[PDB]
Amino acid sequence: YSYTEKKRIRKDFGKRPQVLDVPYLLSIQLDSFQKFIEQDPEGQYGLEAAFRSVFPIQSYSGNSELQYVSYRLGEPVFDVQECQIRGVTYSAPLRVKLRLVIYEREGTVKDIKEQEVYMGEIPLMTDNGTFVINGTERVIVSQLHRSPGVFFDSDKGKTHSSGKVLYNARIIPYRGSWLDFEFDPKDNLFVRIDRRRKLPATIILRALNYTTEQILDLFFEKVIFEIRDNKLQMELVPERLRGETASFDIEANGKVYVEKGRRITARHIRQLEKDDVKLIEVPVEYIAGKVVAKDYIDESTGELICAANMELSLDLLAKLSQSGHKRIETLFTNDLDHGPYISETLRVDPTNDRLSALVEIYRMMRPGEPPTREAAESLFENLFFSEDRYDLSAVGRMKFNRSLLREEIEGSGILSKDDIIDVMKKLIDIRNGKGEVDDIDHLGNRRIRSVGEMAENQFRVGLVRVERAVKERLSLGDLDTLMPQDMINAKPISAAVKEFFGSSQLSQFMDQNNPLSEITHKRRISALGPGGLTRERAGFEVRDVHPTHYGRVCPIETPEGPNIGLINSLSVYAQTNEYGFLETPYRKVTDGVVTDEIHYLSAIEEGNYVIAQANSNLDEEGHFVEDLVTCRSKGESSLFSRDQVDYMDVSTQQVVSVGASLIPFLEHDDANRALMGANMQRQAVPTLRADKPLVGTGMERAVAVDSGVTAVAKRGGVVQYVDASRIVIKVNEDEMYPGEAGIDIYNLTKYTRSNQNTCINQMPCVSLGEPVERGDVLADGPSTDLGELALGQNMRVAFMPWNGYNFEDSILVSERVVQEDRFTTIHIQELACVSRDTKLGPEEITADIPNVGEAALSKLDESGIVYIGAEVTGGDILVGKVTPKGETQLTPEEKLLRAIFGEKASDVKDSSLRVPNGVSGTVIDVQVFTRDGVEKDKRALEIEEMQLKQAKKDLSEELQILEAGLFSRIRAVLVAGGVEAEKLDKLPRDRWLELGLTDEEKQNQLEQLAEQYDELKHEFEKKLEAKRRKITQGDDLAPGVLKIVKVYLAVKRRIQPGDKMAGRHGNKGVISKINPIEDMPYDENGTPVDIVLNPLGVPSRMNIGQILETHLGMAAKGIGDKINAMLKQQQEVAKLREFIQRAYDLGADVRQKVDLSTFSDEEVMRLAENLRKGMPIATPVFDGAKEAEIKELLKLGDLPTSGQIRLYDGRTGEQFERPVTVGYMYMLKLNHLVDDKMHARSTGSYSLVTQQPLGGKAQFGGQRFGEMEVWALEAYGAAYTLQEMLTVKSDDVNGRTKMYKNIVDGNHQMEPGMPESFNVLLKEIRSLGINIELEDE
Amino acid sequence: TTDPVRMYMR
Amino acid sequence: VPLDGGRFATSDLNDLYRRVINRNNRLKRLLDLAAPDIIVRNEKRMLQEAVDALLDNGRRGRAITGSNKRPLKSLADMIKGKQGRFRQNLLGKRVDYSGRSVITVGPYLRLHQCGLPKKMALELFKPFIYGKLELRGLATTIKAAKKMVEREEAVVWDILDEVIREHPVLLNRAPTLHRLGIQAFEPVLIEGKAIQLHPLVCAAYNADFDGDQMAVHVPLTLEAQLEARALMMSTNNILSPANGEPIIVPSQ
Amino acid sequence: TKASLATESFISAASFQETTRVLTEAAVAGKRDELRGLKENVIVGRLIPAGTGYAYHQDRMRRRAA
Amino acid sequence: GGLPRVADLFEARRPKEPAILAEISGIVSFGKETKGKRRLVITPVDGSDPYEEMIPKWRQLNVFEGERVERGDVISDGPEAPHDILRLRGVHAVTRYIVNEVQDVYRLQGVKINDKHIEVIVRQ
Amino acid sequence: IGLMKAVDKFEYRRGYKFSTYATWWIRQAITRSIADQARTIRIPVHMIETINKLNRISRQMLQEMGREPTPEELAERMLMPEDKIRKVLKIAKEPISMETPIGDDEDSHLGDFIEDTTLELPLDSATTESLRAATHDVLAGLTAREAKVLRMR
Amino acid sequence: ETPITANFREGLNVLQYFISTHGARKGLADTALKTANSGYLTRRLVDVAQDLVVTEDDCGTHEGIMMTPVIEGGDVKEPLRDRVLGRVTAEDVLKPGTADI
Ligand SMILES: [Mg+2]
Repeated sequence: YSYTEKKRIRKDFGKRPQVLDVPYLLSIQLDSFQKFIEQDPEGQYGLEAAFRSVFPIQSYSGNSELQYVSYRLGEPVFDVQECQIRGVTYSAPLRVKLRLVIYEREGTVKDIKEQEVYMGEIPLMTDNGTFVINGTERVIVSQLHRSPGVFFDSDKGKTHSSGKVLYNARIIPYRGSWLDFEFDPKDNLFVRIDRRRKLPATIILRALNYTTEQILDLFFEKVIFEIRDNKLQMELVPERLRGETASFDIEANGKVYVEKGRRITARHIRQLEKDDVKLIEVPVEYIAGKVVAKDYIDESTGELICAANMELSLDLLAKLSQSGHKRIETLFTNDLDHGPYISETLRVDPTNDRLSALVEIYRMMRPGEPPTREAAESLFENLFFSEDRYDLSAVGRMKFNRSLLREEIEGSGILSKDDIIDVMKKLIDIRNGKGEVDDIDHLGNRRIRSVGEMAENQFRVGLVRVERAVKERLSLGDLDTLMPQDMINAKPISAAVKEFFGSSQLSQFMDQNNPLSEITHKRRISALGPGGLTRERAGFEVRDVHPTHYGRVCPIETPEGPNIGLINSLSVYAQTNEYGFLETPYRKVTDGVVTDEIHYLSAIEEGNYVIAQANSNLDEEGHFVEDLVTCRSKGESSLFSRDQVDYMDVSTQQVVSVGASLIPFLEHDDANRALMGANMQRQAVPTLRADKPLVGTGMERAVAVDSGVTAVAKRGGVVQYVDASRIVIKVNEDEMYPGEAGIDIYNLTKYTRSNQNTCINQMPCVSLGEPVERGDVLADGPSTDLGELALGQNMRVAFMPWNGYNFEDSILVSERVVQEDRFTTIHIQELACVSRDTKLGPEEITADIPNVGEAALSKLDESGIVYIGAEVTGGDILVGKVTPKGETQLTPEEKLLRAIFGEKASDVKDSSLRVPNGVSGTVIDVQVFTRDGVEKDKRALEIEEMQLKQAKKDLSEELQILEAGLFSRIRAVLVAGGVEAEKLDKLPRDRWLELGLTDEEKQNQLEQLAEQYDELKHEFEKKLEAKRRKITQGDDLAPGVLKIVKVYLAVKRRIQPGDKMAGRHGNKGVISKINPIEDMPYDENGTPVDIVLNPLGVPSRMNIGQILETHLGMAAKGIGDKINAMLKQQQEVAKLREFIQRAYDLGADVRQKVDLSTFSDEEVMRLAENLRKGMPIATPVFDGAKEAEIKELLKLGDLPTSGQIRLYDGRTGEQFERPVTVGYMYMLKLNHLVDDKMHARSTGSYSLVTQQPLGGKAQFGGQRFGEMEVWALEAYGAAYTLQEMLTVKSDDVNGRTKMYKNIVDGNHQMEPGMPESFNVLLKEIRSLGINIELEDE
Repeated sequence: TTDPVRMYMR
Repeated sequence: VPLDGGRFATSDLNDLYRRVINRNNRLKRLLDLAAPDIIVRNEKRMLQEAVDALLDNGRRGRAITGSNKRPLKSLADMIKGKQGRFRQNLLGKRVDYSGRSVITVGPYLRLHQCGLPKKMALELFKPFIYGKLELRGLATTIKAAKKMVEREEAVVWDILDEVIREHPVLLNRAPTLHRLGIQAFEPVLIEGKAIQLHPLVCAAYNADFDGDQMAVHVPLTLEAQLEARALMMSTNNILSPANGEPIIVPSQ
Repeated sequence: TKASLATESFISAASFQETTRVLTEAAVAGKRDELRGLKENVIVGRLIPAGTGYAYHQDRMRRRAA
Repeated sequence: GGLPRVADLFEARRPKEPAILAEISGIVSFGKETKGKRRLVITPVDGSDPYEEMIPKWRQLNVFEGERVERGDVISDGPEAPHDILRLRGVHAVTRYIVNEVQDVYRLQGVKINDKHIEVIVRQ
Repeated sequence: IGLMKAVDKFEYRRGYKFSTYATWWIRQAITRSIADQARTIRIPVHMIETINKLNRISRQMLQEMGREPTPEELAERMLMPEDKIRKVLKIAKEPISMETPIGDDEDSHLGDFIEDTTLELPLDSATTESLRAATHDVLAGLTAREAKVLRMR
Repeated sequence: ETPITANFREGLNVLQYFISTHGARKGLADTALKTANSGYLTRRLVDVAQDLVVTEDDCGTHEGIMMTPVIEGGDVKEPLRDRVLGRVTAEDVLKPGTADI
């Protein structure tokens, strides 16, 4: 076992030793972006592939091209933290060298210029796989879209309501025009450019310079029909007659083979093999129904006897025979095997020449515009033949060639004559029966364009849009007078990149309220967005589960809203291939043993082999134990032999996602409820006491270390200094760099506002001076318990009704829970004030607010900015601001007051950033950003000074740590070879450098150290100065805002009735009311019960995972009972090991690795010290424990076998008859707190356009009363209710005021007027050419 | 075509 | 109208109107500038295009807006459709004196009463509270009553209990299929923030306690208070109108 | 859906049906709506002629047009 | 069946495979050969006899040739069109039809609604 | 329009081709026209020219400073003084269509969150109707002379 | 042709859960996407209904639809009593003997 385990172990279960380690789940993101920047010396994806594509941009025949040299990504302008502080995006500059060349006219002169010009910046992904578009950590969801290449669909059934089911093909490139090849119900072949009109497919061939003779000689087989001397013969092949009908008599070689009426059977076929028949004569009727390919003119008159693709008549027969023609070509027609398709189309086709084909296509594309040779030629060759306007993308070229049964997968990005003729051959082959039609939903036809590729594509758009000005200025400009920079601009290039990152249906905010949420989010693969489909654009089938999803996308994890089947999650071990498809790992089963090698089978790669099933007895020497094992080979699942085994599953938990994997006993929950629980799992909000899951799946570390929320150790060493701020780790001598020696000085984050207004914070987990290897969590963060994912809490559940307090799905929680603050989640709101210039002068942030009290301004400073730490509640002032407002002209009644009591009116209004009503917290951070020029106030200077001094403090701290950790090395060398010890430490450490050694390579070491040292001391300088210059630097504010004062509140909402809670199994509910401890039903020992669920909530929605999670948790806590007893009784170190050993055991056929070799006493001591609160237990997704194993775990923990006990009522005292299933469970506190849902309004603001109650301001807005509500009111006799609804409470500028002035007079009487929305409707109708009016009183 | 820009362009 | 940061927020109707005016002016300038026919006949068509796109945008060529690529909304577009006027304005509007919250159990409640959170009732009946306070000699004027309830003085809780007394309220479940989707109950002041609902009515409402939310509505006229007692009150709606079978039957 | 098309009140039709069409047609004909119904009333904000509104409409319509 | 079914029932949509009806009593008779579709004549008893129709031969028949068949008879198989049920039968027959059919889809699962309601829709 | 203007004031005698001359009036009658019909809030031509020049200077300096020039830098590169830059850029904003969909991509638009800060809330209208009566009673408590004098001043 | 052979208590294995996942998805989507369907139906119904109110005391027609029990195939589905309860007679209904009331 490692070092992070010796502090607390998790007992595993089941069998099937894990062969493949946990893959870094944040790979797909990091790797996709690790392909977009990593410079590539060829056309492979990346910025290089973009420049190489759009470049060189040569002028219009001026030969004054502009090549692409190379690119460089200079260091960013701001670091991640400062970037968030200021709000700007986190991107690196992108400078690109360009080379403008010209060839002036003897001649051959070559010129050139070179310089690297800046063209926009590109956003940089973080180590966690996220970007910062604007002060918000954002995730770029990977997209799943149709793969390029060829596609053969069916379009069967509905077609012309005949059942004659048609066929069609579709060449879908990666960037360009599509090519459709469909069949017409009369067996015709038609082509479609992109979606345009329909044209007889033959036309395209005539555009490729294919004469009619050749078109005929490209599909049908020529059958010789000669009339040598007489008696029309045939160079027939014995195979051609297979499955045909006879119409004549055969007398070949005197032998009479076939007669008229007896068709050619399978017998006659081989009968022609013994006699070796190659020539047979036919009457003047069998040829009367054939075609002729090559033209036949008379050798005397020049006239045309018969043309190409022309029928044959006995009359024209004599024409060609009298002219002297002997060799006649025919097309091997077959209404069953080889249809006449192409020929039947050539008749429907108007144009018979090349130029006319180009024309027809041109007028098809741009109608009404008279075509010309040049325009039509250019249009045609610029569709599927120009790299400038058409590219297949090696992915597309690969799938295209492979689908066409080719050999070399690597080819050009453009199509060729063969690329078209081959696809047509394949389509016709399917039209004959051989071949198949690809599945539109097969995972082998769905690429995954992740962030790194979409970034490149959107960047390429910004390059192509500037390609215009380059050709322009390079053709209609001048010579050397200009440089390769004067014709470029950063805004157009970086536009299409910015646009992508700032707003896109694929780029969103990181789902940061749960580490599991961050991990499972970046693993989502949406089918919507750019290039995808709309929710109402995709049918109800493309959302279903396909057998290829196995090991690639968890068939469970998905949203249950309108985006069902279009979102899904990437599987645990699933990985992306080199191209774009999804491949899952496997284990090769050689000879009948299962090796340890891995082979990632792609979607189509798997569809040909027969992999074994993850659940099968592989335990032994290693050979397949069972004889007939269940496997999947041809998409279908069935029993296969023991010798036909190709591969095997890596593990049972590879068909699920990271979220569905954490579900314990998932083999016991139905799919519906599993889906529900999986989705709700990523809603659990972190608590105050991050508590480990008593029953997990082991997969916690696989998510707590992946999410950057943790803090792992890079280099191994011993902790030099622990603190709640930083952790200095003294690196090990054998694990450090041979220069300056460094140390690992970590800096934890403290109480940052998450994207969901929650709290994120990291807390240490190791004390001073403790051995720490690499891979050990140096500190825990939100929802992290010493390395495990702490999603929820451990609640002692007991299934029993309780006076209907739980009635439907409501949850009944004890008072003890809400007392120990185990669900008291902390929140951090961020409310800022903005003093900006107005029409009557700039606003003021002074504490001199009019019409206020002295009790409020007592919590502000000399600048009216709330004191840090000072606790406040809703309605209190945090930033005193006043906006100027002149020219009031109050009513005379008020002027009389101003004259009576002498109360002059201020010329200023009030702005006053005041705490939102409903929440009360503590101020934990106050920031001030002042516009450049405008001198800072007092509090602004105080905050700038605190920034400065805190900066120097932290900087000098880091510096001293490194300086001492380096002077120690100086001493190490200054002694070895030059021993000085006493005298050495006598003089100051400054003289340590002036001293030297005798001739030896050790003198080099010194010279190295003194270098690094001084270099470090120089490094520090630029870091300080820089951070100083930014602090005093004029902050970047919006155009027209004086100052901005940010305030960060810290709410600590508790758990009260109305909050939602769910189990990680698909069982939701709402806390009805917190019931006291006394009334809480207890049991024998006297211990109360945390939560009391409803038993009736299991037997409907299968969701049996809670049932067994409770029993296993009861046992896992019963073992902790004994651990805690022996810890409290301080018996000895003997019983501890005696019990713990036998514990990590029992079961059947497990893998846990007995202890007692662990530092015996001292280490089994800390194990028990942290094992008091039950013993953690793992439960793999399908390799979890079973009933009998739990039954034994219970008997070990001095617990019953049935998992049920008796419960005593707290109030009455008698015991509830009929045993009650009790125990523990993992409860999730979803981010659905009622304190944020509840809202109410009586008289708020109103929309300007239509005088209706503003449905915004997020709780202060009025409720919506839709049509259905009006119908419900119409059902009853209620008429004044409906009226006052849509008259007084919404519209009627007078109705609201009159009703309000009446309600206070004790008079409940409405005065209905005219809904303002209706007058606005009258305006909008009358402003048209429509006159609407009203008539009599 | 329909759009009145075509009436002018031709 | 202007907005935050200085940016001005305008309507697309403006852009379209401005276009019509520009092109009409240009045409008149040509008609008095002695221009040929190839120019003036192009101007007339541009004018027709702009006018038609102003009345109904999407029947000729879908004239787009400025910096934004999205097509601007024309006059007729501000009337039809499920969104906008006549459907989202005149038949269904938002209303004052209302609210919403997560609903829970409440067995102790009678089939006619429902538990309403205290703070919700305060904010809701604010206009009643102010007047009833200034009447009983506890608040000098309306403004003073506002500060009295804003301070949460003890007396105002009893005042609220006096105003709630027999003052029915309306509860609504988010999808309103039948008429029973809106039913009137008698307020029962309660602590916390959750709305208590009577289990016997959960069937009619077709709601669970898994996080579902319901909306509250406070009647104003004496009529709307009577109709919520003799027409909409819970204990007056027992057997459904669709079928004579009672809609109030014991659950799990 | 075809019967909900034709209705004495044009406003109630243009409320849910194809407004742009309904109004054009009922405009060339100079059609005149007296509302006589539910949706029209809730549009202009009036006591619906049904139930509690039917009694008020009773007392009003009685002396109205008479 | 289901909700898309009751949608059609209310929309009075014409069925895919309609079934011709009789307009008067009397012996039915054939007529002109197969031209495009086919013919069929109506032979009333006492009153005027101008009624006839064209029924395609590609659509099998069910009515008896030399047999009296009153108006609204099953001249063929397949579903029925409500428009044709109003003309040859009357105002009560069609409502009795729509209610009986729409009630079946609801009768399948646990739904009960008095015929009165559906009658109001039929009347509208 | 500028084409016609360049035609009427052209002499074929000078020899210079017509394509050179007509272009001046055409391109100017397009540029100035843009300056007059572009912004919903019309701006005098001069300001358009000056703003476009400021933009040009900020453009041709992106490659020099590395990212972008300083606020008080163009003050010298331009003929104009320093402090006028901030105002010229402050007024350079464009109106956002009220139909611009708000976040969440829902049908919710900007024109739905727009409040109305014109109508005074009813909580103050009640105070007005109360002060009216209070002042009336109080003034009716004084003498007659003082009463009319107060209701007059 | 490959039924499930394991129960929910014992626990499902990897292979068997896939077909359950399709069944679950069909149910989930078919019920979720059906919301707008039923809503649209009832919406058009209310738009065809609204103006219809109970005003006149008594029309004055003896017409009446002819109510008969559904009895079909094997057994009755809904007796005559239900489809006649609470309604109104059109013509005097008598005993099985004629000329009665
Ligand atoms: Mg629910």
